[PDB]
Amino acid sequence: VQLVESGGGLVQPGGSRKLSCSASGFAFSSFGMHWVRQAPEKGLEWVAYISSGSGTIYYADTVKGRFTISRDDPKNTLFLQMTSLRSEDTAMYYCVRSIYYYGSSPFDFWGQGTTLTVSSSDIVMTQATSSVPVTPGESVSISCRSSKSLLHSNGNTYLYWFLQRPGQSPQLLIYRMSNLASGVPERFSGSGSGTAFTLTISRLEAEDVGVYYCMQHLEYPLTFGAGTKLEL
Amino acid sequence: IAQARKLVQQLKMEANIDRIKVSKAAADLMAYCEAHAKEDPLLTPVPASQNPFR
Amino acid sequence: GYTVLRILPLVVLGVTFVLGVLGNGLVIWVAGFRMTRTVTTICYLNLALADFSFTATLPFLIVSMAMGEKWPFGWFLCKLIHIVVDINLFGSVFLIGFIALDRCICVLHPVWAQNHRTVSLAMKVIVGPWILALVLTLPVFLFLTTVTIPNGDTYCTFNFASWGGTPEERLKVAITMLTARGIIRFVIGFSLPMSIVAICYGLIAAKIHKKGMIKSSRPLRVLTAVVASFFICWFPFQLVALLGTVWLKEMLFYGKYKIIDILVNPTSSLAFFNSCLNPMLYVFVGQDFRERLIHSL
Amino acid sequence: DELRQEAEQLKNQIRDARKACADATLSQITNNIDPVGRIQMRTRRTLRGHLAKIYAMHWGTDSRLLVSASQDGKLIIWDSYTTNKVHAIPLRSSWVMTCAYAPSGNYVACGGLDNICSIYNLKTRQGNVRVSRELAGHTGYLSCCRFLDDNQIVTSSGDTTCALWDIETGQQTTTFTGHTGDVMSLSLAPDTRLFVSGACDASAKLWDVREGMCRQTFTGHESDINAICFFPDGNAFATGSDDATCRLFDLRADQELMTYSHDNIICGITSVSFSKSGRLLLAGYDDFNCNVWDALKADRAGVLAGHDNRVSCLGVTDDGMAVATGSWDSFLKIWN
Amino acid sequence: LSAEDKAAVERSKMIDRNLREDGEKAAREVKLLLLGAGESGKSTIVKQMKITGIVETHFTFKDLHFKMFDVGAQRSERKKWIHCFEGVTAIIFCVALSDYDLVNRMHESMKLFDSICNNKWFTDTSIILFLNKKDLFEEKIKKSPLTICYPEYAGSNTYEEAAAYIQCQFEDLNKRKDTKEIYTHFTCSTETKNVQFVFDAVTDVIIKNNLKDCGLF
Amino acid sequence: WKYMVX
Ligand SMILES: CC(C)CCC[C@@H](C)[C@H]1CC[C@H]2[C@@H]3CC=C4C[C@@H](O)CC[C@]4(C)[C@H]3CC[C@]12C
Ligand SMILES: CC(C)CCC[C@@H](C)[C@H]1CC[C@H]2[C@@H]3CC=C4C[C@@H](O)CC[C@]4(C)[C@H]3CC[C@]12C
Ligand SMILES: CC(C)CCC[C@@H](C)[C@H]1CC[C@H]2[C@@H]3CC=C4C[C@@H](O)CC[C@]4(C)[C@H]3CC[C@]12C
Ligand SMILES: CC(C)CCC[C@@H](C)[C@H]1CC[C@H]2[C@@H]3CC=C4C[C@@H](O)CC[C@]4(C)[C@H]3CC[C@]12C
Ligand SMILES: CC(C)CCC[C@@H](C)[C@H]1CC[C@H]2[C@@H]3CC=C4C[C@@H](O)CC[C@]4(C)[C@H]3CC[C@]12C
Ligand SMILES: CCCCCCCCCCCCCCCC(=O)O
Ligand SMILES: CCCCCCCCCCCCCCCC(=O)O
Ligand SMILES: CCCCCCCCCCCCCCCC(=O)O
Repeated sequence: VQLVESGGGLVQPGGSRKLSCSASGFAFSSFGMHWVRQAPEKGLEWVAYISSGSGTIYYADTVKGRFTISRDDPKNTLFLQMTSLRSEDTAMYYCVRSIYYYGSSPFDFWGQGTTLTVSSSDIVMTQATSSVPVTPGESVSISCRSSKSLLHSNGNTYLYWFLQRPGQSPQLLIYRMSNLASGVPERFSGSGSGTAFTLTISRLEAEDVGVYYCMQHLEYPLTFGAGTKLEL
Repeated sequence: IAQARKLVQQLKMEANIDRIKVSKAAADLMAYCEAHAKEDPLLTPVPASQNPFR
Repeated sequence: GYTVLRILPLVVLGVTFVLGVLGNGLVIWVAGFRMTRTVTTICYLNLALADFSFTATLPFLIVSMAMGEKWPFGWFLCKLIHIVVDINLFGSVFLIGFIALDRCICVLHPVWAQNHRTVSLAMKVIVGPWILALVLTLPVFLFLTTVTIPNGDTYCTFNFASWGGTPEERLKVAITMLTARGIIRFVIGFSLPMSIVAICYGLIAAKIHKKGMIKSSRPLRVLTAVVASFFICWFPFQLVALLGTVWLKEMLFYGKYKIIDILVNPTSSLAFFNSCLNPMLYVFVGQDFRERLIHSL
Repeated sequence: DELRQEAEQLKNQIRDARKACADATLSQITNNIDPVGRIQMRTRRTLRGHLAKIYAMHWGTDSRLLVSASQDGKLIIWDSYTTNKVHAIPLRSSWVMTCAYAPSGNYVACGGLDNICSIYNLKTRQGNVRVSRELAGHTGYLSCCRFLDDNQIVTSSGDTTCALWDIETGQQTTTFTGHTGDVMSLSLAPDTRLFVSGACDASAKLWDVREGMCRQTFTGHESDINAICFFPDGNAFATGSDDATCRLFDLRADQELMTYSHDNIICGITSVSFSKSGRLLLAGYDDFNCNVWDALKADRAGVLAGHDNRVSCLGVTDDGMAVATGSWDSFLKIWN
Repeated sequence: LSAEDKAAVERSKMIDRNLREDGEKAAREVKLLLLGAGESGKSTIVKQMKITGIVETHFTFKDLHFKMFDVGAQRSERKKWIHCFEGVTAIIFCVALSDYDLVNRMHESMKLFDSICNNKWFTDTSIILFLNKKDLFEEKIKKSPLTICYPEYAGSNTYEEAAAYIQCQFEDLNKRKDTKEIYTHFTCSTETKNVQFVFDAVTDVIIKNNLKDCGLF
Repeated sequence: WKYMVX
């Protein structure tokens, strides 16, 4: 699977810019698509979404109107048209793949991202921990405070743990706090009750060093955590 | 004529099997039936709070 | 003589209502929810939707006819009942034409009627007769207004005083609009669909005679009965309506031709009697719908 | 001459042994127990996604996702609770007789008149469900295939033989050649050590998976068998034939225990399943409806008539909540 | 209330629209079961079609897409798989006319034909019937008398009377003559006449099915 | 004159 972004660089404030997310190596028309920004030395933040088959579009409440997202199914490319760009939009933009059915693992594969520098009521996910230096070979616990009870009536509590490595794209670590993603080692336990959520790492490795993002998927807009960095 | 020899071999293999009493085996059958009678949502109608079908 | 002629529309239109509710509800339940949505049954379902809301809006009309062209119900309800009955009658006749043209395509050129004739195309095209019935409900929506009589009577036919002001100026647009109502009544409501039903069922009867598939009398009997139910009902009404359209000036100015005014109620109830007989004649002749009805109830 | 007479003598020997061990029928035993058979189960979900007759369905171990295969070339995997079609696998050959759902939930199987067991990997990194493996070793149509594991699968085809396959290898490891007629159905014991197969010789043969030899043979029916299903203990199985009679067979006793037959029905059994405890036996008939027999007393207790055509398959969930019946009216209704 | 399974329901309606499109596409193309007692007679006509289990043969003639389903290569009990083909349009029953010489095969073809005609699944299915190997049948009439396979028949050894007698004996076998009509055709060397007869027969069965749905028949 | 439905 491959997601390649294109269209970044230095953009004048107020100008328009189209981003092209070239998808390769999967059934593109059956995947909902996200954009997730990341400001320099700041947490992740959702931008926009298209449901599978271009049915149900969504945007973040703070960037509504300026961003126009569209999908090209024969060419397998996600377009993000941008107008009236402000100084807040200078960020790395990740093109995220997701799929929604029972037992599906959305937010599984993340694009490499594109750097775009601009010259010049929501469910708050309180990530109270900033950074804890842990010696490798030790069990690590990352807490996650949520403002709203994410336990839905049907049973599955919607919260996704991500790991972002330094110089790498973030990846799905755990989806719905009881289910490991395809390709993650069997060391990441999730335990969540109501609004309290806990990530447990049994054995810390050098690959596990990174920033952990706690993201709720109960209501739109999707809100990320501030992040919990590890330092070896 | 090999099919008849295979049928005779199958009947000779099926002959020396332990025949248990039908009363004892049916008693074990109804014992397994009554032992799990509480954990059967088709016998006793499950209430809608505990039922995922509503 | 005259009194039984006045009371006969009420007599046959009451049994039109009673049989229409039962037939339309049964053909909108058994061919609406029980059967799978093919093209023939969606055309039957949409003629059931044209005919059931017609039979539902019928007690108001029989109360109006029975009283003596006195409308007890409200100002907005008169306009609503008349636009509903006009949408339903234009829809019913246009769906009779569409059923006949559908069967014509099915029998004459069945290659196209297997390839391109699908249920999605039925969904797309079947709104067409209803949009055309909405556009044909144009004279009724804005012109028809309940008239207050100082004697105490409540006639709800037409009003031009708001549109044209002075009576002498608006008399010209009244005699223009009513004859345009007559022409666009006939030319598209009976001249087109009766000709379509006639030539389409003639072509499919010629086709099944040339193939020699008629080994029993049943297709010829049902094919004859559809045209001898759509022509014996609407043509006595449409001939009276069109003689009234042409002799409108003699009725409005001279006021001589009073035969057309008294004769419109039996012919109108006879035209509604086709709607009474449409579910049986179209759907209940099929043995599959009969088996589905016996299986349901 | 001599060998056929020896076969007749051995058959008379085993028949006399299984008649001599039979001293008290189960109907004599079951008169003391409380009859709690009489139940009523309303349909909770009607799965409307198929445009052709549904030949088979199977339930996942999680008992939410159930595979359903029909003649429109579609193997739709449904979500039972939320009525959502999770997957809709297109089929190379639309003529199917069967389908299976792996215990892990990773794979489904499929087969039919193309005499090829196609296995579809669901949980893949791409979006679409791809053909994982294509097993082509049978001459006759497949009738019932069941996943032992993710790596092993049994099948029962119309070439008189059953077959244990290794899926990653792609070739049949064990071939079961005991039947004389076409083998219509399989059912596995809950330990997945041995299975039974019902064929058109009115004989249900119990095979073991590891050895590959016929252990037991049950010949009690007059007409051809269409459905087989193990008891939740694993020491018994019910058998539905076209003789209007579905009868339970005991493995340790090694003959019939009892027959579930009503007088007015001359119709044939197409699908047999048991509830979680095994007190009531589900039985799909081609009288356009399904019955629920009290499996200890042989009294037709429940009548499930929501289907406009004959029910091909029915399955009881692993946790025992609901029973889903898929008919030829293209509807799979989830009774509960 | 639905949190993110609103997208799962959007997925279900999306793939359901794809199911509706695939179902309309598969109902577009006409299906034809292709039966027979001998493999060579069916191979002769299926090699004349326009360019292991069942053999699907998808072709097109006059903008009508046919799917032949040859099953006779598969050898199993016919009653258990025959009910798959309940909603088929037509059964092309091929039978070679020279089969009566070898061994008895004509009576086997009669038994198979009577079984498929008096089958409870094909009460509505109007069948096509091909009489293959016409030149070989002329040579068998020239060499051998036809009275061997028909003890009751007495007549001259000519093609015109004997072929019409075989056609009448095949057409006489169906009990129900009201619903289904056994179209019959003699196989020629030219493929145009055979494909044209299949098109005409299937067109008549389509028109009969459409008038059965409308309710005239 | 009398109103005519149509
Ligand atoms: C099931 C079928 C028979 C129902 C038919 C309904 C008939 C019988 C009912 C419905 C409307 C009724 C009419 C209502 C008004 C009048 C005007 C009155 O001055 C004479 C009687 C008369 C004419 C009634 C006669 C009976 C009547 C025509
Ligand atoms: C059976 C279906 C059609 C309903 C029939 C309702 C009929 C029987 C009822 C309802 C309204 C009634 C009318 C109400 C008002 C009047 C005005 C009065 O000066 C004469 C009787 C007359 C005309 C009534 C006749 C009978 C009537 C028309
Ligand atoms: C007028 C409203 C109801 C829409 C109806 C459209 C119908 C009348 C039109 C649109 C498409 C047309 C078809 C287009 C193509 C062909 C193929 C030709 O070889 C025979 C005529 C035939 C089959 C036409 C018949 C008339 C037709 C079916
Ligand atoms: C102007 C014309 C086309 C309007 C339609 C006229 C209809 C009613 C006429 C025209 C063609 C006629 C058909 C012509 C031939 C036959 C064959 C005869 O053995 C039975 C009557 C039958 C089947 C006729 C029935 C009536 C018929 C269908
Ligand atoms: C068989 C054909 C004629 C049937 C035609 C039905 C309609 C169109 C016919 C029926 C009665 C006919 C009318 C009879 C009387 C008149 C009055 C005359 O001063 C002008 C012609 C005119 C207005 C005729 C025009 C056409 C007409 C309205
Ligand atoms: C005054 C009304 C005139 C209407 C004239 C056209 C009516 C519809 C004709 C139906 C033709 C259906 C397709 C026939 C194709 C063919 O000729 O093979
Ligand atoms: C033109 C004068 C009037 C002619 C009236 C014809 C009425 C035809 C009715 C056909 C009824 C068909 C009954 C089918 C019975 C069955 O299929 O069992
Ligand atoms: C004057 C024309 C009348 C035409 C009437 C056509 C509508 C027929 C309605 C269905 C009749 C079914 C008769 C079934 C008889 C039976 O079951 O014995």
